[PDB]
Amino acid sequence: NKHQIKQAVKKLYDIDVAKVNTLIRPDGEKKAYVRLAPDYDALDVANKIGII
Amino acid sequence: HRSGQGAFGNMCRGGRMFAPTKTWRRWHRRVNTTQKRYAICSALAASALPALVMSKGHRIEEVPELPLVVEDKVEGYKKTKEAVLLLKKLKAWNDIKKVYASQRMRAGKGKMRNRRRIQRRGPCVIYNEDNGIVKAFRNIPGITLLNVTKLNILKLAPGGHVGRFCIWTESAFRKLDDLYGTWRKAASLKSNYNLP
Amino acid sequence: SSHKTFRIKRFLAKKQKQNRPIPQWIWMKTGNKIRYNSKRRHWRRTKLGL
Amino acid sequence: TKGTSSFGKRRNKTHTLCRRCGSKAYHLQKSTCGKCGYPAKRKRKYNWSAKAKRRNTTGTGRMRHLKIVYRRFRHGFREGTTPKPK
Amino acid sequence: AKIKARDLRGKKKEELLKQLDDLKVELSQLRVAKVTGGAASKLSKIRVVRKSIARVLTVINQTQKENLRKFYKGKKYKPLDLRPKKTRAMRRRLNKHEESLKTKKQQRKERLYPLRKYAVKA
RNA sequence: CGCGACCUCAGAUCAGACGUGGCGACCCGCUGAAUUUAAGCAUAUUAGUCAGCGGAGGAAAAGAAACUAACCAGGAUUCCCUCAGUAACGGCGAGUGAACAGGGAAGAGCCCAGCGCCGAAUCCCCGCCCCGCGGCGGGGCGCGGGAAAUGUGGCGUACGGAAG
RNA sequence: AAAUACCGGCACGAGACCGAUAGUCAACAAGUACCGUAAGGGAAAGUUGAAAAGAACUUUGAAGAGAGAGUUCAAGAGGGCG
RNA sequence: CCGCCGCAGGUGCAGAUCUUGGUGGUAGUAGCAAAUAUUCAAACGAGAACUUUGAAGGCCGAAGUGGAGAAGGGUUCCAUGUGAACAGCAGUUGAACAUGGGUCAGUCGGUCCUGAGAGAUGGGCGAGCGCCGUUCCGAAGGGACGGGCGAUGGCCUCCGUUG
RNA sequence: GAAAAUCCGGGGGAGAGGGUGUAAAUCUCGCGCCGGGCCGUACCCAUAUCCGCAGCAGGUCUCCAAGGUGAACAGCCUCUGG
RNA sequence: CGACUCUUAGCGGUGGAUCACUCGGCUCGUGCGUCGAUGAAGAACGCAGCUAGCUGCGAGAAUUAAUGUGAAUUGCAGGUUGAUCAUCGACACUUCGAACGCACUUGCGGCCCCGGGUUCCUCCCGGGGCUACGCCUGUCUGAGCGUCGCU
Repeated sequence: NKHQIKQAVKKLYDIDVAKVNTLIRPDGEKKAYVRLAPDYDALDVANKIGII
Repeated sequence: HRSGQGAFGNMCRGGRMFAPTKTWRRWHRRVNTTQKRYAICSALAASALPALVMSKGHRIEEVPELPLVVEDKVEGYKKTKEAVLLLKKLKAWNDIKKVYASQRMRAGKGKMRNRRRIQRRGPCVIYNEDNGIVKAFRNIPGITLLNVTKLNILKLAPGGHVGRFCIWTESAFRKLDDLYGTWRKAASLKSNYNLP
Repeated sequence: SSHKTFRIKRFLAKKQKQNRPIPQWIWMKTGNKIRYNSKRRHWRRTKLGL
Repeated sequence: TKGTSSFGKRRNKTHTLCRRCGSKAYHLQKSTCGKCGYPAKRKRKYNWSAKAKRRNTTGTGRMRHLKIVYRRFRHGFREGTTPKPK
Repeated sequence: AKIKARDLRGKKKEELLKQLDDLKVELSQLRVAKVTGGAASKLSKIRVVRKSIARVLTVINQTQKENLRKFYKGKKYKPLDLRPKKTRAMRRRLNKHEESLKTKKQQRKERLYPLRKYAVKA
């Protein structure tokens, strides 16, 4: 659910989520556009999860 | 590809064959007991004759007597080195040596149907009682053992040709006279049988 | 159509991921007999069922 | 106009994917699988189609339970015992 | 870290779950490393973490059921998981006891007329 | 009017079990054609066969005479050889078609109801203790419950049986 | 119970059987591809060499394709190639 | 792999509008003729009648060759590379091929409702899988306002969840 | 010349509320606080993404609809777009 | 002289016959004779560092534990206190399916119990367990101007 993602992203990455938007891809896997609450820089936490 | 080809017919690709071979073919031909006996009486008879055994193809030029009857010490044997040395001294070994020369490849589809190797029929050793003669002789190529009370027509005259080189034992050779009888005395080990 | 069911969209999702060529390290194997992908499924030619 | 033109009007499906047998033979108006008969408790199989049976019998699928029953038979369906350790 | 099953079965209920929630975090870092493009040294490790999750969860799930079929051992009604699975027909059989029940009339026939070891002369 | 019995049909996410579907060569129960044959064809034949439907099992079904017989008699069932392409059936046309005896493979027998006798002497289940079994069984211990006189259990079944 | 049946199932052993248009429809990614709305219909397709040693290098060409060189008993075996 | 002696057969092909596969002559032939049309320079590039850009000339002419959808398709979308095959000339182009990318909803739909209809149960039928039937031969309601007897949470306060 | 979900107004008046107050029960009035899951969403939609074996002159449900001539959504010509 | 055409041969093509091979069939024989509400057969969809299919397996997903075995796996990387293989007894086993809460949309619940939103507090959120039909034994609860009974 959008609820299950929010409580996962909150617990995995010590952050909070403003809203979640979910689409299922043509590939069959689900993609989640996890809009963070604006008291967190997504670029500074994208570096924390370890993407570059 | 198959859409509109042709299925039913002996000539059609895919298809069945003409008159498909059935398993209720009469595979087995039964022979009369009297006729069966008068194959073995004739087969043993040609075995004694020297000319027929050489015409059959056996190297018996140097064999002692041509009903090669040996002692009952031969039925006590348990090793092939004992069985070899006997066939050297009876001078039957040149026939075993001939079987080794005849060990070659089969020609045809038999080689992919568990009939790979073909060799020649060597001397036939007929014994009364087994105390190891079969163990001692079975490993030598060409030699087929026989019990005297159970003599086979497929083994005494292989191919349908008569005069396979028979090596007898002492006790084996005397029991013949009672198995098939003589002409004044009927068989005692057969319920009703005279020689033809 | 645009209006899909989750079962049909899952069916189409599988038939996309099956419609890719062979990896070119598969033909360098020992007991290798595969030249190309025989079950490749074009969208003009073969119409996927349904 | 019974052939080439009449083919054009084909844009609404009778059958869909049946959810027992997976075949595209589940009629939508009759609501019954023309392959297996889904609403029927019993699997639709007929002895006049020997070829149709060998398509969809115990040799077709995994036998993900029935393969281990063959493995578990030939020791006598033993349970609870483990072998002696190191 | 090489993780075996020998050295986990002596460990605690609270001990295993934290080691699982360490491997889940380690695998969470490797799945990212496949997508961020590089490190073949890391990509070959993701199997070693996937199978070591399977090792710890087995040792968790084994000690669950050892304790359960120890708990229900002497009990007469036990869960359908813990009851002996054979073939269905083999569960529907008569007991080891019920097959060995003779009627009173049949026990008398065994008693008064027991089957004798005999031999006859020629 | 109420209250207790019983009988009768109800309801339960009641305590605990059980059935369903598949496989389907073989097996049992039904249902059941027309090709074809008769140089036509309708009865027949194909054929109680295919298809259809149900139910199983490691085998199934059958089975201890309401039998064969007409002998100087045999003795459950099943299967093999033979009887026998016979007796018989049949537009007495095409075709169909057993059985007993005999020789073998195997071989094994049995239980009730009824009639009666013993104080229901019988059974299922729940609580605790105690062995104990991955076929839930064994021994206790309970003004613990229930089934059952509209009949449980022991003796006993046509080869007779029971009591003294 | 036993003697009895068993073209399905799980293991096996064998053959005067077939030898890739044969033998199962299927020796191979075969009940696969493909076809039909569906019931269902239903293929074709084995062989480099002992070992990839699968042709480095140089050269003409936009490349595909060649020319020398090389590997091998053999390219007169050059990756659908005995 | 074969000679001789026996043994056995799925044992000899020109035909069957035979079966399967292969290849010819016809033949570099028929053909590539529906809806008015192309032209000039330039660019990239080995390569241009066809690509792209510009300029010109035309067409569809709002019941369109336009801008959006429903069915159906299912990645055809988009970018970048490729020029073997395919696109019945060609190709630097493409819906081809090969690598990656792309569909974000309380408010738009589905979901909800019932329509014609479909279809369990009870009942009836049926050798049987089942069929009929849908209010009919049915003990077909598991809902709420009120009252003592009690358990409960908060200073059991008096109320919530209840029996 | 559709039914149902859903929604509302009324008629009754069983009840309920507090005893001059920090009034009560009560409000379809104004604001405040929290929440709204699941699935579909790309593109083509036809002289080339559909169905007629094909980029097949066939077939295939709609919406928007400029200027001139004219009775005109006719034909002819033009703008936007192609 | 020609070109062209025909015949024969050499070589080269087109083509895949022939022969030689055979981890496949076919047939007979033998021993066994085992599916499922403890979720079968069948189906769907996932699962590999690089993977489409085939095979294998099930969110522990080309496998886990134990056992035997004793150094590999291999297309390419990469990393004996047991590599890997077989064995398989322990554990685990997504969705549909007899298919089971009601529907087949993955659409709606009902009830009990946990954890967040908390500060059991009723909505909300997540988790967990029940929630099918037919039927046997007992159990509980009420039904009947059923047959009686006593007050």
